[PDB]
Amino acid sequence: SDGNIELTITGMTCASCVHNIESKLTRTNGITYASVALATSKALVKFDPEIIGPRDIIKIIEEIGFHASLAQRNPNAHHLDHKMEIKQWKKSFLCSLVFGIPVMALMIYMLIPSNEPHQSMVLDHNIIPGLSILNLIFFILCTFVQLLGGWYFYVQAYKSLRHRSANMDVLIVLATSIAYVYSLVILVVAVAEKAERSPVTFFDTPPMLFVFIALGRWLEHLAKSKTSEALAKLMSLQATEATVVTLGEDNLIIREEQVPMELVQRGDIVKVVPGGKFPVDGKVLEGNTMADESLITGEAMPVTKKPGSTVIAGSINAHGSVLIKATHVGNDTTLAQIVKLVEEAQMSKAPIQQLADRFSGYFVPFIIIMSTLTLVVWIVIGFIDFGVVQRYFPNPNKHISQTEVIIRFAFQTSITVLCIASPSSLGLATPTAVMVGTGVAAQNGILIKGGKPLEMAHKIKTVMFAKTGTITHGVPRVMRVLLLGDVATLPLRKVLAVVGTAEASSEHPLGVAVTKYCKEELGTETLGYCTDFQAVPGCGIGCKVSNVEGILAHFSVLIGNREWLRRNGLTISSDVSDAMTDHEMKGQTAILVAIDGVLCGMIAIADAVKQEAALAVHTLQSMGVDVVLITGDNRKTARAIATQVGINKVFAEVLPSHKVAKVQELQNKGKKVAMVGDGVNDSPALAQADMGVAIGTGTDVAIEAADVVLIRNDLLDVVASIHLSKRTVRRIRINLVLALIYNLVGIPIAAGVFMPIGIVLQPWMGSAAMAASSVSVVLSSLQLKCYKKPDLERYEAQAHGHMKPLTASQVSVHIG
Ligand SMILES: [Pt+2]
Repeated sequence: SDGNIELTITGMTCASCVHNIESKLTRTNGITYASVALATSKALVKFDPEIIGPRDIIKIIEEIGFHASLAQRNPNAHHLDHKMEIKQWKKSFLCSLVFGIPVMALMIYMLIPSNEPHQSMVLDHNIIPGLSILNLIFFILCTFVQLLGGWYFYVQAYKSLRHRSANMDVLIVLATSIAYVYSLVILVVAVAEKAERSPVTFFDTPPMLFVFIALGRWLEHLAKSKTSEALAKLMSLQATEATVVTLGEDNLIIREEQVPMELVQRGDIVKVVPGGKFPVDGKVLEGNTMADESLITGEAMPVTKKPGSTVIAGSINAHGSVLIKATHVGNDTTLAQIVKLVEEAQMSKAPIQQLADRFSGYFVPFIIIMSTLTLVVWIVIGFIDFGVVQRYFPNPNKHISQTEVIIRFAFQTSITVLCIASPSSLGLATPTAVMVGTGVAAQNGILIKGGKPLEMAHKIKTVMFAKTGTITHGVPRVMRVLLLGDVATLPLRKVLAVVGTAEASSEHPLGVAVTKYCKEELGTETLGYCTDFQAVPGCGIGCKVSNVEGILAHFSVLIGNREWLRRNGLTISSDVSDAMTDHEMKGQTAILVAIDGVLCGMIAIADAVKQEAALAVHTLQSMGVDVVLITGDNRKTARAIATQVGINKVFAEVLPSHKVAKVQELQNKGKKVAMVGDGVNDSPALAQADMGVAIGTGTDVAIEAADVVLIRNDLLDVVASIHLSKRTVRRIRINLVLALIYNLVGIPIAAGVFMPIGIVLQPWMGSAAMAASSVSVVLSSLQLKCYKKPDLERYEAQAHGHMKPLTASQVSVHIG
C-alpha cells in the first residue's frame, strides 16, 4: 500500500547490469529498496508514493538504457522459456561454423608432418615479398569474420559504451580488435620493407574465438532453461476453458456454455468430464469421485472427494461427471498464489548474493587493467633485460630479430589474459542454485519463500512448537461426561443441553467438539438460547442460558479453567481437585462445569497426538537443534504430552495475549529461534521469530508473517525443510569457489607467468576453457534435481536402535 511497484525489464544480458541498475536507483533520493532478478528479468522497487511516480521510474530505467514496463499477470511462459535466445545462439553458432572449419583444417595441416609429403607443405609459398598465400587466405577469412560475425558484439559494446558502465562484450571486442590491428600493421610493415619472410600473424584467432563464444553461450542458455522446469510445469498446468451449466430447479442442466477464465466469475456452476482438469476452485455439489494433485501438493495418494468437499484448480478428475459451484476464480486460486509466491521467492537476495553482485560490477575494468599492465610489463622486461627471457628463448632467428619476438609474445599474452576471464560464471553462480533449490522444494510440498530464509535455516539452533493444530490432530474427541452435583434436579440431559447451547455462541476448537457430541447423544436437532456470553480468551466463558425446554422435553453458566471459577468466586474442593488427575496426566485436558454456582460435573476432552510427532522431535535433537513446546493449558496437561513426544522444556499457562515475550527472551541471548505455528492464529508470534513456519495450511498459502509455508500436515516436512536448506546453502559456497579458483588460476597462466615451466596458450585456447566454465557452474546447480524425498522408513533407519525414553521427572516448566 506504500506504492510498492513491480516491473519487468527486457534486455539484461550481462550480470553486471544488476549492480548498475540497483546502485542508480538506490542512490536516487526517495527510494529505500531495489531488488532485480536477472533470471526472471523483473524488478521490485518500493518508494515514497507522493515524491515520484511509476512513470518516473520507467523514465529513469529508459535513461539507463533498458526497456521496462508494468508487470503483467498471466503471461510468463516466454520469460522462463529462454526459447528466443537459445534459437538465436544456435543459429549464430551454425552460421559461424562455416568459417571455423576451413581455418581449423589449415591450422591442423600445418602441425602434422606428412611421412612422405607431396611437396613438404608448400602452402606457405611466398609470392610477393612479405605476403605469403597462407596469410592472404587468413586475411580474407578474418576480414569476412570481422565484418560479418562480430557485428552483434560490436552493437552490444557500442550500446554499453554510450553509458559509464561496461558489459562483458567489451572484452571480446577489445580482444578481436587488437588481434586484428596488430597483425594488419605487422603485415603491412613486412610488405612495405620488402622482407623475404612472412611473419606469423594474428589472423587465426578471430575465426576460432567466435565459434567457441557462440557454442558456450548456446550451451549455457540450454542449461539455464532446465532450471525453470518447476515454474514452467506449474504455470502451464491451469486450464483456460470451462463448461458452464445452469440449474433449473433440481440441478437440472438447462444449457451448456464454454467460457474463458477472464469472463467466468464467482458463483457460477461448472461441470467436468472424467479426465478433465478442474478449472476453478469451488465446493463439490453432487457426485462421488476422486482426484490426484501430485503436481500441486506433491502427495502420491489420490484424495477421495464427496459432495460437500473442496477441490483444487489444477487437479485431474477420474470418475464420472461432477458439478461444483465456483468460489475462487483467477488470481484467487491456490495454484496462482503458489506460482506468485515462488516468483517473488527469487527476489529477496541474500547478503552473500549482494556481495556477489557487488564484486561482479567491478570485474571488467579490473581485467582490462590487468591486461594492459601485463602488456606493458612484458614489453619493458623484454626491451630492458633480454637475458631472462632469452634464457627460455635461446634460439637466434635471422628471419625475425629478437625485438619482434618480445612484442609478439607480449601481445599474445595480453590478449589471452582478457580472452580467458569469465564474468558470467561468477555472476550466475548463486541465482541458479537458489532457483533450483526453491523449485525442488516447491515440488515436494515445502514452499520456502525468499532467499534470506534459505541461509537463515542453516544456523538455527532452537525450534519452537505450539500444541494444538501443530503437534496433535486438532479435532478433539470427547471421552466422557461426569456429574458432580445433583442428579434429580440436574439430570444428564439438562446439563449437556445447557452447556451445548451456551457454547454454541463460541467457536473455540474444543467447545465445538463438545457441542456436536452433545447433539449426537441427545439426538435433538434443536437448541435453546444463550445470553450475556462473556468470552475471555485463554480464561473461559461465562453466560446465562434461556429457553431450556427445547431439549429437556425429549442459569448463569460459567465454563473455563480452574482460575476462571476463581475469578467468579467459586470455592475449592478436594474431590474435584483430583477428579481430572486420573485423566489429566494421561494427556487429555478436562473442562469443569459450574452453573449458578453449582458444581454440576466434569468432562474429559482428548485430542490424539499425531504419529509423526514421535520421530520429528528426535531427529532435530540428534541434528543439533533444541526443541521447546509452548501452550496455554494447565501444567499437568503439558507435562503429560511433553513426555509422550520427548520435549524436556515446556512453556505452559501462557495466555494467548502475550505469546511473544517468551520468543523475545529466547532471542535475547543472541541465538536464532524459529517457531512452528499454525497460520492465521499465531501471526504475531511467527513475525517476531527469525523464521516463521506455517504448518497445516492447505489452500491458504497467502501468509505474510511466515517465511516457510507447508501445505501437507506433516511434521517430518519440518525436518525436510531444514535438511534441504542446508543442502542448498552449501551449493552456493561450492559454486562461488569454482568461479574463483578458475579465475585466479586462469589469469596467471594466460599472463605467461608459467613460461619457465613451458606452458603457453594461444588465444583460441583461452576461450574454449571459458565456455566450459560457464556451463560447469550451471551443471553443478542442476545436480540438486537428483533429490529423492526421504520416506518414513528412511527416518526409521538412521533413528533405529537408540530412542531414549524420558519420565516427567526430567521435564522442566516455564518461569514466572
Ligand atoms: Pt569474455
